[PDB]
Amino acid sequence: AVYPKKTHWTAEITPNLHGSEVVVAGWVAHLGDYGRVKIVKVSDREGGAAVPVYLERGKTPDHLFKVFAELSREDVVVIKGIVEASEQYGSATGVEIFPSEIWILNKA
Amino acid sequence: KVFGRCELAAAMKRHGLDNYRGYSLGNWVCAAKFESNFNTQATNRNTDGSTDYGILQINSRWWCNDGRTPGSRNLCNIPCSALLSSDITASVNCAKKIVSDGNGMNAWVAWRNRCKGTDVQAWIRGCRL
Repeated sequence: AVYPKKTHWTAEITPNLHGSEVVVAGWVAHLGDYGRVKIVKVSDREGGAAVPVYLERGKTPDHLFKVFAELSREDVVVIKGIVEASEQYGSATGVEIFPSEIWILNKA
Repeated sequence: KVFGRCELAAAMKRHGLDNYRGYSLGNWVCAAKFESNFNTQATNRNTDGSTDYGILQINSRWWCNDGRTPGSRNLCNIPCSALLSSDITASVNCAKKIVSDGNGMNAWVAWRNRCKGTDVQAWIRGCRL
């Protein structure tokens, strides 16, 4: 019931938030399904950050994989999860979010 | 086929993986070790109806076609059976598409869990490349 309030803009998600729970809200900038790893990148500013939210079999609750499957590029989502400081491909930004909740506000 | 470590390193190097998307060759060798134990015939069925195939455990939902996974996209345009042979060409061609998808080698859970942040170049030590 009722999506939680955004605590941070995607640009504010930095390695110094490591271990903190955050809520980000914005649109699906990118989807990657590699089997055991699925990654949804969320942006909330044009030309902005695209924070990767990582789903990993064995780690992420199963029910969130069912929600990932309903996702499309440009859907508006709200995601609650824990920040993890870690090297990203092609970015100096260095963060991912391990999700505990994924809400789909609406389906662009 | 079960590859030797140096033997797989040389074959990956001939296939252009050293520094492919900025990933040095030991990354690829370390990934194969933890994904397949260097066994080209490795096949692992997941609870979600997809299966992972070959030396780099490529998944049947998006990447190869095994004819039995719902929502199959076949982005590498290859049947999954091609990924089980003694020769790594097909697995490599498909891994290059996966590593270019926009998340680098974070697409392989065993690379995240066992390779990332470790001495990856140790995987090619003593190999005559």
